[PDB]
Amino acid sequence: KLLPPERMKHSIKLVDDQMNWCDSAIEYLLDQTDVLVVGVLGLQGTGKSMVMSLLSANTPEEDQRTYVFRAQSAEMKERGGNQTSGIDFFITQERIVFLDTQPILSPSILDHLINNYNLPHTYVEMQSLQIAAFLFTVCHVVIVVQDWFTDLSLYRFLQTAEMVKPSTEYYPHLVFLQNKARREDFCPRKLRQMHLMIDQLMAHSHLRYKGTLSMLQCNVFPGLPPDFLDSEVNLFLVPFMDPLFSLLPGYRGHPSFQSLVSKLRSQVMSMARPQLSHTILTEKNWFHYAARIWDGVRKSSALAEYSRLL
Amino acid sequence: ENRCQKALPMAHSAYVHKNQLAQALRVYSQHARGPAFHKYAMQLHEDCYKFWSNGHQLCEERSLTDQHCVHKFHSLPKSGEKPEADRNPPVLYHNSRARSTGACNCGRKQAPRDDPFDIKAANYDFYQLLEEKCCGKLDHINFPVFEPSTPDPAPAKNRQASTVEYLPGMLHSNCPKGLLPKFSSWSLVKLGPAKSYNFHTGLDQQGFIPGTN
Ligand SMILES: Nc1ncnc2c1ncn2[C@@H]1O[C@H](COP(=O)(O)OP(=O)(O)OP(=O)(O)O)[C@@H](O)[C@H]1O
Ligand SMILES: [Mg+2]
Repeated sequence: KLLPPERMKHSIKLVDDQMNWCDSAIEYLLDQTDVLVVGVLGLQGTGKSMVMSLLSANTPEEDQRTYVFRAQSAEMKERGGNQTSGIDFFITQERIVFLDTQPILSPSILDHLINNYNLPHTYVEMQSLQIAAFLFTVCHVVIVVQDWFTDLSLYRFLQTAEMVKPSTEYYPHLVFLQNKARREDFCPRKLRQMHLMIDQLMAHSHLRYKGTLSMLQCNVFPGLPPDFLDSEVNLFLVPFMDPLFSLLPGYRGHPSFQSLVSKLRSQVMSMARPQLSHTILTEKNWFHYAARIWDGVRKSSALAEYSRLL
Repeated sequence: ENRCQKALPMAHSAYVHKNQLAQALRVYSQHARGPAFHKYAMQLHEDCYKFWSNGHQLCEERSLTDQHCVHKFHSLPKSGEKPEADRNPPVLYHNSRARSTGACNCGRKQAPRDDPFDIKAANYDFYQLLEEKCCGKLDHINFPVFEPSTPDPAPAKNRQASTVEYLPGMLHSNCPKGLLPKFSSWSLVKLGPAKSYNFHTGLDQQGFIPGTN
């Protein structure tokens, strides 16, 4: 008489591709408290869907055709199109909510909207800003996935999104995930430059991008002392897919993909869960709060002010 | 800039003054923010003090009996200047509205006494005014006071007594040796010969509780 409610096999659609709410996740929610919400953000081919799938209910040794979050297929890469649309939803058995996100400012959505405001160009930017603000106001942590280092345009977008957010202020933690890392990026000399650039580029961001999720203490660098870094921000690197002398494998210079994925998952799960509103909330209450926030963000006033400026 | 400008009017219509300033600042910060909020915050604040304080800017001065001045912020009259209530700020003496009754140096005569803000008003002027009316014909042992050898003697900055520098306050254990005050806070008066006290009747003076004289 204490069996679990149900087990989710595949992620559902929390928000339709037309920016419409979809109330269909209450069937898998309970009345428990102390819930954790994780969101993702990134460009078109960064790999947010794969990261979310591997961090929620998947393993690297499994296949990409059975992932909880649909990933880009080989036939789709040749056409230069996107796969994830709208916002997804999935909750693991540990009562951890995972939220996916479509690419921001991606040319695929723009091209699809061409054959369908003053011009059909600021619409994509506003949709991206709306999603960023929503994830920044109803999620406990947000992970930013970057295909390459220093895009120089994501920081400005993040600051602008946080400046136009809906609303003793609450600022969720920010995580910088560098996907498809190489050996050259796994050196202390380059690490210092990376941390310095990240810290100097977000000096007045008001977000919690430091003091938590320190990969230096996760045994990634055995002999690297903590004082070697002026300010270790929350940055993590994810590498590319992976008689006796002649059988020695090649030298990669970076830890195994599975090891880093497991470490990242453990660190994400062992994170804090601060309060969102000025009251305690449960799973159902959190769902209702998120729905109300999305409804308010859609018919907001700051967005119109920013729209007349473009 | 637009957000800061829009938020400034809301806070400007919301306003001792520290609580109001803090509330206005918090309201402005929660209303809107941007990349240039420091300028708007400074402008909103400074237009505080300028139009703040001067209005409910109470005099903070305390009497020597620990009572506050009842006046708004006011200036003290200079030596020989009359009180002017219509100036901004007003020129008034401090006043707590408290009154006591005090006896003279010799104890024979009582009068009403206003609550003193100055040490001369407390230890000298009240008693001098009563002395003219009561004990000024009795024998006195005078205490040494500062006698200026110069037309403008300086207050001492913090062995024959100094004739160039005076003690600004009262003589006490922490004072520099050889300084005297401008007036004595003490008085020693002869009421009469020893026979003027009668052991069976006590002292013949007013204000004594029955049987305690
Ligand atoms: N670390 C990685 N190493 C190798 N291949 C990867 C890595 N991450 C992602 N990929 C592959 O590159 C592509 C990235 O697309 P994926 O499905 O992971 O999500 P995405 O780029 O966030 O998608 P969307 O276009 O919806 O934003 C996929 O084909 C995936 O298999
Ligand atoms: Mg995707």
